[PDB]
Amino acid sequence: LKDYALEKEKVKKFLQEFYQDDELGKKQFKYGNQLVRLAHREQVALYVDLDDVAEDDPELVDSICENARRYAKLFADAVQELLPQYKEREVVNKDVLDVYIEHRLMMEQRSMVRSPQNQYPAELMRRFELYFQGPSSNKPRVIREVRADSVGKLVTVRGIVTRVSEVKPKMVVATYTCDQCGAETYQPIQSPTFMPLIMCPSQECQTNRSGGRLYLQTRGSRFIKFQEMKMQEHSDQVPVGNIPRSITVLVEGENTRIAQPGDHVSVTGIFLPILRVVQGLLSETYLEAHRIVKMNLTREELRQIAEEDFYEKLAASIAPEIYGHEDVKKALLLLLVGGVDQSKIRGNINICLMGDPGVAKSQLLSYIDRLAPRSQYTTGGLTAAVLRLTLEGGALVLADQGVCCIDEFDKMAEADRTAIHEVMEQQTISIAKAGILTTLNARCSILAAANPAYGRYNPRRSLEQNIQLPAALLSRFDLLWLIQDRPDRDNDLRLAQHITYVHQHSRQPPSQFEPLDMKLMRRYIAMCREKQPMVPESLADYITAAYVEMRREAWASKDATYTSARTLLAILRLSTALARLRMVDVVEKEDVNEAIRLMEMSKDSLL
Amino acid sequence: TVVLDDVELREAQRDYLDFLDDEEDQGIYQSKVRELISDNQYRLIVNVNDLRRKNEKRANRLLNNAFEELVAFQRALKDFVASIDATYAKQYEEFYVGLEGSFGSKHVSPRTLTSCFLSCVVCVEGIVTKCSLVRPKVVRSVHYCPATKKTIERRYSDLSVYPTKDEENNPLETEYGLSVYKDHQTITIQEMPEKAPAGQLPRSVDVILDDDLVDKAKPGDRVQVVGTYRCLPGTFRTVLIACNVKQM
Amino acid sequence: VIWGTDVNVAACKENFQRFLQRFIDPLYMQRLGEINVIGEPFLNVNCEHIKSFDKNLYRQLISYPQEVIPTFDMAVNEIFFDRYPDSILEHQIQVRPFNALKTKNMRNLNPEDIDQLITISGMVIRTSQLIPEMQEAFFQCQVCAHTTRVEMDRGRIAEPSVCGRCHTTHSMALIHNRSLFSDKQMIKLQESPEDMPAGQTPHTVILFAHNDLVDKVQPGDRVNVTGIYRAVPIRVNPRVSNVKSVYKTHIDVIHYRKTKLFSEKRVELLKELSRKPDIYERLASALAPSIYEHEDIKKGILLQLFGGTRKDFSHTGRGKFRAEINILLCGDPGTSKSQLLQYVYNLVPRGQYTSGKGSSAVGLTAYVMKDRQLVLQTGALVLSDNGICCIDEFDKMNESTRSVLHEVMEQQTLSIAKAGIICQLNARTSVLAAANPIESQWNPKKTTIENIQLPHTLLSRFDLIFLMLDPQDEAYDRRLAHHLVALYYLDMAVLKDYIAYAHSTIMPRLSEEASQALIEAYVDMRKIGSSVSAYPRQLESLIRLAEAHAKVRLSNKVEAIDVEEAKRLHREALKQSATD
Amino acid sequence: SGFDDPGIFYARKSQLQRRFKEFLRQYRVGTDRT
Amino acid sequence: CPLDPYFIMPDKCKCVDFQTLKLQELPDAVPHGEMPRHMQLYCDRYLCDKVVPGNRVTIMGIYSIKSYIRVLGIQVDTDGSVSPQEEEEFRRLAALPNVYEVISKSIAPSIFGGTDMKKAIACLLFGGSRKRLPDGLTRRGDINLLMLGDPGTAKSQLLKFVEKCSPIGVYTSGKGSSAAGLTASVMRDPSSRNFIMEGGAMVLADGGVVCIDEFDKMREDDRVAIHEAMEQQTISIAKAGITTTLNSRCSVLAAANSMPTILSRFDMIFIV
Ligand SMILES: Nc1ncnc2c1ncn2[C@@H]1O[C@H](COP(=O)(O)OP(=O)(O)OP(=O)(O)O)[C@@H](O)[C@H]1O
Ligand SMILES: Nc1ncnc2c1ncn2[C@@H]1O[C@H](COP(=O)(O)OP(=O)(O)OP(=O)(O)O)[C@@H](O)[C@H]1O
Ligand SMILES: [Zn+2]
Ligand SMILES: [Zn+2]
Ligand SMILES: [Zn+2]
Repeated sequence: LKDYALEKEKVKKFLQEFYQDDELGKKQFKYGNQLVRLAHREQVALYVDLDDVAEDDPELVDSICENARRYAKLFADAVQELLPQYKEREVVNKDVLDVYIEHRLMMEQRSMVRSPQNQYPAELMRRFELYFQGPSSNKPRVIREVRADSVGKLVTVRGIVTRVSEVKPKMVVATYTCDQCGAETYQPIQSPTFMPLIMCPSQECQTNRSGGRLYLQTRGSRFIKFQEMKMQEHSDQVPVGNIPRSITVLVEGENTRIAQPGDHVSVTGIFLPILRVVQGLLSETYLEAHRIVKMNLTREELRQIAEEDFYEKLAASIAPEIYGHEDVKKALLLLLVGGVDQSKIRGNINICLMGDPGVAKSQLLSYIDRLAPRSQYTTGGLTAAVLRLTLEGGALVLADQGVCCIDEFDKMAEADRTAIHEVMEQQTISIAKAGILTTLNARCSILAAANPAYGRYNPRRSLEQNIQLPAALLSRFDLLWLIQDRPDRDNDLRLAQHITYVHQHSRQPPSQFEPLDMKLMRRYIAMCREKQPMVPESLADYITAAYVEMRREAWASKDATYTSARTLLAILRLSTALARLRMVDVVEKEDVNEAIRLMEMSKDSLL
Repeated sequence: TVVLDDVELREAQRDYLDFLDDEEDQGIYQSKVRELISDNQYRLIVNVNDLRRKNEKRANRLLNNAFEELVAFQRALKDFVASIDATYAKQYEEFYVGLEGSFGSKHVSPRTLTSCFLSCVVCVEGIVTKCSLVRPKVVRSVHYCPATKKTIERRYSDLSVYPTKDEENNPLETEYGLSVYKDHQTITIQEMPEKAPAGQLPRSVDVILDDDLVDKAKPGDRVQVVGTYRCLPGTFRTVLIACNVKQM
Repeated sequence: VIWGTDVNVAACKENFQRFLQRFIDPLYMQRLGEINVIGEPFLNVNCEHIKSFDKNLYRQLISYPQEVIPTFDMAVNEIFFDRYPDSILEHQIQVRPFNALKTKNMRNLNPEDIDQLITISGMVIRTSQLIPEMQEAFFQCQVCAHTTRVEMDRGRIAEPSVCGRCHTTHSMALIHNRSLFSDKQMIKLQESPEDMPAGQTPHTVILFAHNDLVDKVQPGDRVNVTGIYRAVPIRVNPRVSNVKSVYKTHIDVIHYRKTKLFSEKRVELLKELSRKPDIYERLASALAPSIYEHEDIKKGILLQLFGGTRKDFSHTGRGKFRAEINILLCGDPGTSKSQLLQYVYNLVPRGQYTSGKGSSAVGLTAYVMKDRQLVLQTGALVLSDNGICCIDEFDKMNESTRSVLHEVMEQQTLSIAKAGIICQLNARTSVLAAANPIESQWNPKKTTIENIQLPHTLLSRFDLIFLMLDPQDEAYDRRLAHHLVALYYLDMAVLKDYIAYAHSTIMPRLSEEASQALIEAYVDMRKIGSSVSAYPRQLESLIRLAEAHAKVRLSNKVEAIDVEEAKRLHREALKQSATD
Repeated sequence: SGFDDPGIFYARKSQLQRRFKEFLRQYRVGTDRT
Repeated sequence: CPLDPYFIMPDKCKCVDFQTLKLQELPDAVPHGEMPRHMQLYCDRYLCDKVVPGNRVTIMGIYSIKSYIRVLGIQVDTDGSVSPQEEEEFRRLAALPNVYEVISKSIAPSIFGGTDMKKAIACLLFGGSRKRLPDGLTRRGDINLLMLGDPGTAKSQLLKFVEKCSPIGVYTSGKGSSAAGLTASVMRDPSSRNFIMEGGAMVLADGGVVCIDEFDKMREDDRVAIHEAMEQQTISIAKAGITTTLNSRCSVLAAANSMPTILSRFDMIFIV
């Protein structure tokens, strides 16, 4: 329906004649200058903005998007054609490949019509990589939305890298030499596997019939960097009833090494099939990578924020169906906002929950995971692994400054207990399947949940007498809250009344402040992440005064209450977290006092 | 296995229409087809050298490649006639192209018409000796199937063979009016007897005429024919398909 | 030139032969005499010499190493046929170039460098037996015993499938021992971890010593390997000829270099600040700035960083001396012990971090494991053969582990009876052990053995036992908090270079001042203990500490101040551990 | 992605062809005078 | 890949000109009293069509078997084609005054009943002169004799003798039964179903002598052709308008017993 030669000239015109006013309004042929760099071997990857083509030909952009692979080859060959024009210098023969290319060109020039076979592949006249970048108009597409309809097209998506293979050299063009005629033979490769050539199709051996047997030559052949990865749907993309879905992505050439597992990246590239036969052939799909980017209200809303009971109202909104435990609900809110990480400081707020089974514990985590903008749920895989040959990140990695809710925490494997210890220590996960301590940046807050063994908690039995965890690890947690099934006939009756209402209404009883929509909550959280409140040194005097006071109480306590500098630092995290809730960039004495109150209540929970 | 677009044929078909689009230029070919419309014939005559002037490359392609290039040209002709008049174009199933002018090496004689010119246009000159009767030749036979209430076609073109039963073995009754037939005649040319060495054997070349070209020749006529020299299915008999005949 | 290259056989050989005879630091012709006298026909070359002599030939060399090296051999052999024209050698001279391109970030390697010579620094992790690789297979007919051979059929061996004498069907079976073989020891080596910028994913590569340079390097050796980068296909199945489009890449080693510092400014700068009178105090306080109110502990670990001078007691028949210092920090949980180990391990070069539990990922031991090559996986102690192993929770350890720690502390080596054979893996590490009191806190009036429950022998092997406790002093809590909140809102690099240079260059030797001072200190301690008295192990600790303290001052000789401070810290450790 | 096949690109008979080629074009007849 | 059947596509099937010929051993080179052999000649490119039957030629080609020759070069005896001792004897022979009588007597002593017919046969063998007129036309140098009368007389032996004596002596009959016969013939070879031109005895004996038994019994088409043949030494075969002409400059010795218009054109005649 359209002559590619005609399209070839338009892009060549566009490349040679598109410019944009650079810094200080410098009229510059952006691609032309890159072409000058390319001819000098100063560039290899040539990323192409499609919006520049949209600047003068949006019709061409849609045609490009309608079949991205075709226009990629057109753009590549156009660059191959225009390179001698922008060539001005003969740079040094970078690597064997340039001089081998030059030697190949010399022999070709030493040759007049020529058969199509007796000519070098265009993909061997390379060492410039070409890619596109998706237009701003074409919005990023959810993975689940991308289906067989959109194959053969360029699209932009966003997700989380579950895993990346190591960089390896993928062959581009196999090169061989005839046994007898000594002629060079080429073989571009498309599929991930192929059969090596045997007999040379060169004219001389063809005529001579001398049994010229091709033998491959790695120096002759051309390779490219190549790694394999599987992105995953972002948490927000997946509805609550669904689960994330993976997409294999093939990164190659310069694009490699640009991502790690857990990176919330955005990829633009071509969605194409790979054949690793009922009513047609069935074939696995993948997304050939082109560009990779590692990503990061109304006035009445502000009036609501100005309310002194705002954070209290927000706390009530955290699992309102869960009657009681409002102080805990506040503590969960602090975890969701987290700290500041001023400079660094460990802004993560790891909270551990212990108590008898049947106390909303499991249900609380689920609400937090639903509320959390990015989260993981596990029971105890958790840590990374080296599958057989790819780094597969565990749910701890997939948190990545989200929250890794961990039910059944007491029954975790002791190896994992050591692993999370490192996470709370350095916010990193070191794993060695083959004795190779590969370290991954597992920044995240850990929300643990456990129960005492042998049924309900026994106050007569000390802490860690009813629970089988290292007491040191419990100290690592920013907060540790205990829940006890005290039979309180009135309060138990109040809970029973709450349950019956829910049965008779499928809703909690009408609270003082109604719970808010989770989206609104997350918007407030995102606004809170914007803030990084500071600690004035005047507050330090009162903070230290409070700290030594409670430390004295610990010395007074017959049982050591885990008071240490860890306890002070956690109090700092809570106070600045409260300052984020206030939308005030200075921590208040009120914020400090409330954090101490929660600290005291957590200690009082140990009663 | 169904062709979608031919860029070369697209361009070639376009270029012929551009060549036939003789309006800004001297208007000779526009006047010709207008005369062709008035005269009711369906075979334009064309000087090859003017085509060389407007496009040497296309003219070279035409002489070297006959069957494909003419088909594009006929397409351009039919559209061009449709442009000037749709209904007159619709009267005729097809239109034809007549070549003329100087043919440099392709202008040969039956003695010199070697096999090297196969699938090349040739402008033969000689004397007609054998003539065959006019016969109507079917090209597009149209059939109706009352069992299936279905109408089918079958072209023959260059290509028991006559279809009479549905694949379900239902009877097929032909549709004579719908089908396409064309008069068809065969003649034989020889070198002019005065300029013909006695030592050499006779070199007689067959010729195929169709449509209005059928009766434009008799035995003992000194005629120049321009056509496409083609083999035949089987050591293969070889014949010349006339594109235009003129009696010098 | 050979196709696709700029390589002339004669000119490259002549230029190389010119480089051999003509050189400015001529040493090549001298070691040729060493090879002629010794008869070892391998003439190793620093490629940087070729770079200095001729960068183009060096560039030409690296571009086509497999092709240029035979020219280099022909150059040297004819030189050997010129210099010492008559001699006897089991094979003519070879060359093993090295030290050419320090693109040693193996994590940063590209397909552009395929079949290009490179050198990289790394620690060999796993090795294997030399693979007997077939190169010519003798064959014998089952029917008529037809003797025949097939020679180097491109890795695989082409089966005859038909006899040659009786010409029956496939009856010629290979004869194994009659076949020809070569040695190819496979070696798996890890990228030098200190050299890596991030270290988030340490890199490993396979290496091969083909018929030469085989078994010369054992596991754990941090060396520079020089050889040709190489990549090959892998068949999708052994039976089918299809291959992957990706090539697994390895190295065919050519030379192993077993392994000045910085520039003049740094040696000038560290020597300048070494002259400061309070460099010992400043360096101690500068060490681990996030710590507060800890100076005796900082000084002791600082002396462990510098360590005592290496001492060769081979002539005395006394065995190797524990030149390294081992310090056990015992204190209540939450007293910054873990931070101290992490800070030192992060700061220290070629050090290791582990925990007393067997659940530690690295593992403090070495042992065999099958893929199914029963190959030895090393341990952190063996890995830190010259570095420092920061061991956390040393109190919580297995008795089998505790026996190993006693052995290496007694010997600075580890004996492992792998399969049946025994290997003594040297471990001259500095052990920074950290232990916590049993129960919630340290019970006062209970000895370290009571409150940590370890053998008296093993804990006695620790030259220093630093006891730290969190006092119940609200003023200390107040000052500590103000220090922390102050931190809430000298760089390590200069200190690291100071210690490395002191290790590299300065080797303190005893002075009779130090000798008499140490003897006076011990007998005074003996007299104090005459009424846990003094022991000659305490003298050895005082000996080692004075060496370290002298090394701190860069005096290059042990002075009385080294003895005096060493005795002071030794008494401080006694005072910290004093109980009676 | 395997859906397209790239085309392979690139006594002694060619020596004999060269011998004819040099013979036909380079064969000289006559003499210096002629 | 349908199985063995395949469809040829004539559009791309390039071809070249094609022609088959039959070459016979020379009458000089055949052994005495033996039939000359025949060989198929294959000429395809410009080499093809350069020749017509009846030309004395020398070919260069490739011996081949399916049994035939693939031709690669042709030389045609456009004009011309001897020890000094043989000449000297011939010079001596002409020096003999009675060479006429020696030739006349010496030719046919085996047969009996010859008187001055021997002399006529001699002069026929020498033949006259194939003169070129000043106008450029040519006159038949041949001389033709007719023998009429007794078949009992052994003139067949005389025909057998003289044809053996002649440098190019072809002996056949008016009922010779050859497909060409005495003169040319165009016939569709049904094996290939294509017209194959074939030369007759007259054209075969070009420049020589033809002995014709039962000359009265010539074929009808042969009777037509012999008119121009004796009168012009040329067989003209017509294909509609163009008519090829084959050269037969051969003397004719005819035998018969009892068409009459041809007898006017004979140079000489005698009764048995
Ligand atoms: N304080 C509470 N307020 C409201 N509902 C509660 C409360 N405690 C428990 N429930 C209800 O208890 C029901 C069943 O127990 P639940 O799922 O909370 O157990 P759990 O605490 O997660 O136990 P475990 O950790 O032992 O599995 C849940 O449907 C939850 O609604
Ligand atoms: N004297 C001190 N000076 C400075 N910081 C201190 C001091 N004592 C404790 N801290 C701080 O207290 C926290 C102790 O954390 P860390 O995990 O290192 O303790 P630890 O005593 O080694 O613990 P454990 O024995 O339980 O593993 C760190 O913030 C450390 O900085
Ligand atoms: Zn070949
Ligand atoms: Zn045998
Ligand atoms: Zn088929």
